[PDB]
Amino acid sequence: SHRKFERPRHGSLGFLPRKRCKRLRGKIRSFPKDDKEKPPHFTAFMGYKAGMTHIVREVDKPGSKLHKKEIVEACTIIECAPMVVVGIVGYRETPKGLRILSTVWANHVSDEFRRRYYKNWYKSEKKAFTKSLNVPEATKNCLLKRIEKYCTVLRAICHTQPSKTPLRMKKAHIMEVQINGGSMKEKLEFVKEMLEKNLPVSTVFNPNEMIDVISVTKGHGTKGVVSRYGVKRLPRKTHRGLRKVACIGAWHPARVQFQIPRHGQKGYFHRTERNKKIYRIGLKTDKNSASTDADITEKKITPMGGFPHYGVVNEDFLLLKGCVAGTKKRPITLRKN
Amino acid sequence: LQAVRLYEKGVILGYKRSQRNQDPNFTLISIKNVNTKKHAQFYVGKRVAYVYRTTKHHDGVKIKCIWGKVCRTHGNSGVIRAKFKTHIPPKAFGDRVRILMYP
Amino acid sequence: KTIVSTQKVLIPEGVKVAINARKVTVSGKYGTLRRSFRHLPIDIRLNKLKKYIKVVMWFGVPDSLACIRTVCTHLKNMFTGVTKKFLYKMRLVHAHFPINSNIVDNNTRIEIRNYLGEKSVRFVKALPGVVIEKSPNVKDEIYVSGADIENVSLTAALIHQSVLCRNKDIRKFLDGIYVSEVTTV
Amino acid sequence: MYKKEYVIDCKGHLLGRLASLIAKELLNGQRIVAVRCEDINISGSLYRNKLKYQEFLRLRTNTNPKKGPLHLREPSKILWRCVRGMLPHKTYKGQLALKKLKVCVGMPYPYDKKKKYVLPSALRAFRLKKHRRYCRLGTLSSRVGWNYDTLVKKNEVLRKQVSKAYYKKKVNNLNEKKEIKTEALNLINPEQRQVLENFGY
RNA sequence: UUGUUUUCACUUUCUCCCCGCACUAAUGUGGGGAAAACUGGCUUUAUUUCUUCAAUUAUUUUUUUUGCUGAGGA
RNA sequence: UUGGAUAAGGUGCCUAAAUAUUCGCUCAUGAGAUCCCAUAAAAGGUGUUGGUUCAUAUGAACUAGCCCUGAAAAUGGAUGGCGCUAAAGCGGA
RNA sequence: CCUUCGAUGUCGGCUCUUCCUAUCAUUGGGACGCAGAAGUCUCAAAGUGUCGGAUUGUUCACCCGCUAAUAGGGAACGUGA
RNA sequence: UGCGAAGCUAAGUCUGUUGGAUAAUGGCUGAACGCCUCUUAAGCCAGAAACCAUGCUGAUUAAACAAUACUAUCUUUUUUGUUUGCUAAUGUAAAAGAGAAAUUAUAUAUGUACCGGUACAUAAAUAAUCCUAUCACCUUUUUCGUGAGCUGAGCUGUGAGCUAGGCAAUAGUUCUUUAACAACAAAAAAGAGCACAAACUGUAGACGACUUU
Repeated sequence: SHRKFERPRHGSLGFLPRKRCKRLRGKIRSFPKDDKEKPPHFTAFMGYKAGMTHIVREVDKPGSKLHKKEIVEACTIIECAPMVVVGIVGYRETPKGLRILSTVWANHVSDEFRRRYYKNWYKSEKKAFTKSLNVPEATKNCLLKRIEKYCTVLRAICHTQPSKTPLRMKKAHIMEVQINGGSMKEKLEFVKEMLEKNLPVSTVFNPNEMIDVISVTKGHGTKGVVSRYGVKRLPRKTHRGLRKVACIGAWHPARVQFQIPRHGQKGYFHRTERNKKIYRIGLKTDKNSASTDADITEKKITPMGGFPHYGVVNEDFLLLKGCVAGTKKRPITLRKN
Repeated sequence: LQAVRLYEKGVILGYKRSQRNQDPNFTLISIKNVNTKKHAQFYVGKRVAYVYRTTKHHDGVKIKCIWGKVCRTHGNSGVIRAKFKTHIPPKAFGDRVRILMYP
Repeated sequence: KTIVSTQKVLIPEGVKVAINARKVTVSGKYGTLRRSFRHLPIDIRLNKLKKYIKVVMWFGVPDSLACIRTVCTHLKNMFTGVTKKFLYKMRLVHAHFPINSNIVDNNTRIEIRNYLGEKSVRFVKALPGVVIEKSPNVKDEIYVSGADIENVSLTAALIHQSVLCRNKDIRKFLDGIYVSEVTTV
Repeated sequence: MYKKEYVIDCKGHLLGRLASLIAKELLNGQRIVAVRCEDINISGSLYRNKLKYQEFLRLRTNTNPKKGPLHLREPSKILWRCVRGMLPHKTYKGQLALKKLKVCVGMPYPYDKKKKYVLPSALRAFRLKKHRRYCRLGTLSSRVGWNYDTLVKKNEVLRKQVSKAYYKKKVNNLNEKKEIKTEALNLINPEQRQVLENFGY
């Protein structure tokens, strides 16, 4: 028979299976779309756990009770150890999906990036990327011509540089960042100048726009239903313990449905956070970047006492709405809206 | 060039069966260019050779043939029933058979 | 039920026609005519010095023996309409608020306001190459026109159904956008 | 039936009739490659077949939809599943017959220039009254979530252009081969000439 | 509580004419009439291989290509 | 046991045999599809066709085949499945 | 009284999941004896949600309130290793 | 008693999208039936928390796959064969000419030339078609094309021929016509690094696994 008292189900079925993520980085399923009218620019960035803090503001929404009066807010200030652009990937559309035509590597590749291709770098011969970077420019011109002729999606292989961070890890994190714009014949020039250097943010990251964050949540190992799904605790009188789901299914179907909360892994999940509007542009070295003309004191992105379980931050800063998932030292991926 | 043919192609369908009941004495065979009972009747006395290959030699040769002949037509779409000296193994269903021009 | 069903059209003297693959190509005065009728089984007999179109259905059983009647009056009205523009007679209607019209962009993207005082944005379109525009005689009248029957007709059809209100009794709340009569240039 | 493999153009073909013919061929042992499966026609209104596919979609194992009926929205996979439903895929011979079939949308690389055959027993123009309603498998798949219909069309038009150019070359080659036949004939001896004429060569 | 007979109305056409005079689906048509009857049927003549001599039933005589079977041992 | 030929039932594929021939009917935004058998009614029907009846090529009233409404239940779902509409449906031959 | 008496754990509540629609609210509509409100009849629709307590073992019930609504049911009268 | 870094933790803070066809309704035309008439006639549009996408989570859910980086003595032709548990070695779901590239419309399409239109051709049992097969050998007279080496072009080889010549098959009546493809073994000729473990880490954790040095 029906339940006496209805209540919404415990947890969301849209985040199943609640298993450990296969990787540590935050992978992007989907990049922002492109349009014919729009002009060609960049698409995404990356970094590490930077800080999600307050900043004092003032509403201007017509009809609020705060408006002119001061408000306090919440947003994030982001980290950019300059990513290094080392590769280009071309993808073309097929009925079986979007498929790689080819990837072209830069003439000179760093050692942090090379270290990612190894499990024991200290004991290896460091032979990766040793005879594939001395190819003639003729093959480059013979296949980049095919890239524009056949491919519809262009991505740039970029890698972080953890040596600029207090991380123990020495391998670089590698990802690919799309490129967006309008018509193909306007991309050939624009994809021919920034193919080796590192990444300064201010080219595209601009005030009054929205971006999203993607990362891996903290790990908590195996946890019960009461913590994994937040089910109701059983009364103290329960015989074989109270931290469980009482009925895990009706008699029929004669099986346990996949919608029943069970014990298992919680945390170390893959998540994306939406609707974070970017607000401000800044740098790493400059001194008048974070404070304003109303306060005119002396201080910047710099922290105090040392960042607990992280270290000291010595790279760039910006401003963006929200707060961020994952633990300290975790790689965070920053996509646009 | 070489290897003259002088035989007609056929494919071994299943046995002479009903739904969920088989009679392995007769095997159904479809002939290359016959599609009517009247044309299938043209091949009655003709011998049928099922020539298959084995994994190892048996008389210094890797090829074994079993013999039969077409006894009658089956249906009205140019399918014949053939009777062989030994029953066709069901692993041979869909395999190629030779409707020889003799007698 | 019988075998040959057809009508001998009388081609207007002010047009000149031709046929290919149930795609009739005609020329009148305002322009040229074609249309896709490949949903129906249709054959054509045609003359030009002696003229008259014949659209013929073979073995037409009565359920689809009315496809012919439709097109036989329709195309016969088509050339007449493209010669002499078909003019319906629509009145913009209002009981309280005389209608506000912001006709931007040369008969294209027509606007409607001052209809129950919502003071918001509303716009229903029409066919390209067909005019539904204010008659200078009376402000409460927008004369329609065009060359095709459907051209002059959907442009009077899509409009009655565009700015309808809510929670009012039409038996006493007589709001609408009326279409009454048909005339010609 | 007696070829190495048969390539079938599925354009303008009724789904069930085509599937039955293909299934019988596969069971008899003929390998079939079905191309342009997105142009398969189905009798009945597009909304009717849409309702049928939604009825199929709402069908899943309640305990674990992972084990439930996979829905396979690509039109080639739809034709493949329809064919599988018409052969005993639970048996070894039926599984072999099922694996002897290849289904594609459009014409991939090794099917640009092999002959595409047509089964007239399943053509819409011969199997459906003209006044009756039919749908298109590509459109139905796009309505139920295939979303690759436009790309297949744009690849198909490039294929059409390539085939147009190469057929235009082939007809010139053929008519040159015909006009060399004319004076290859009258230079041949009369006794062979007469045989060739009277036997239509 | 019937037989019997009598009365008219029918058919071939690329016949033709007239009216609508091209209105035909056509190398014609909607209507009114004249034509012979090249249609046809009827009675004959010698022939049925120039060409039909069918179909059904009853009563008979064969024939093409072929599947399977060989008990027995007087 | 070996051949032949059939009964019931079938001949689109599953599945051996007709995508047979021949004549009609039907489009269903929950069509229909073999005795037992696996539900369906009252009530509504100017589509088809033969109708039947009466009124001066002219209107209705009935009548009956197919189709539709009436027709709502719980795990996901079953003309046996796929599917089938110039039927592979319904009624004949 | 068809199955089970060499045993299918027989009420209710708690907990938890899913399903149905004969829809309580929410969405978009048609009608009204519809000026507006507030409502009543009805259509497509099961995506989302349907509560806190006093008495009683109770289901049922009945009150006090909140709510937007506090709709009706099934799942071996769902659920006692 | 106290905070109680950080951890863990809510009773706090952060965050929680737009696109397609879509029911009733209203219409265009307009029959049946002179004319009216949403269609119990035919053809065309307006339009919902539902649907499917988008987005998000898995993807040993596809026993799935791609690109890349480095490496493994390795790779191409010929002959003979595959008739201590091992150290030569063979398997076919289908060779017998397994021959065949326009696209499309079905109440006609396809080409060519002009500016969807025009004109002219082609096609309509369309695979009921077309294409490919046997002329062995050697000798001689030579002819026309393709490759090695050589400087649009000379020579050799190759493929197809022309003239003329003389030269072979035989196993007793058939038991598959041993004829295909792929692989392997031996012998010849030619060319051609990483991971686990260990210690550390703790962004991880029941153990594996995972993140690191």
